[PDB]
Amino acid sequence: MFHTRQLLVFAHSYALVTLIAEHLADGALPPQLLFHYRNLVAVLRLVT
Amino acid sequence: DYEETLRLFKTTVTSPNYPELCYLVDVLVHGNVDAFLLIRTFVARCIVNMFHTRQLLVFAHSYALVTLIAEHLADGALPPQLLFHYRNLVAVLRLVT
Repeated sequence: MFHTRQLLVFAHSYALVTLIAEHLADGALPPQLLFHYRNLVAVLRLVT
Repeated sequence: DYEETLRLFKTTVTSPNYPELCYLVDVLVHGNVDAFLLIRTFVARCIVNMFHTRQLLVFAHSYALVTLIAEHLADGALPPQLLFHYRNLVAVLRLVT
């Protein structure tokens, strides 16, 4: 979906974003797509 | 100007996916030069693989490994970009002192 529609998917839920950041980080995704979810987590920590 | 190396240092150190193998190799080398030299090629392969598939430096958590990589891993088999990040780390250590 990032390559065809140009959007990061599963963003609508906290659980999918957090699980993608945590468990899809040992490979699996290209680094940029991973970094987007890690950045969403970092935004939440920043707000804290 | 060492702020790009320090941005990569920040991302590496604060990243939650930092590989567990680095702590093991850190405790297994514990500052020995000859231990690092015996593990040398393994270390370079880990650095390249984690820079390209993750996006973070490797062994940057520990002073000993950073210094050993800066000094002994400067022949080659490590691309000059990674090597210069490690050089800039030791140069920041030298600047502060």
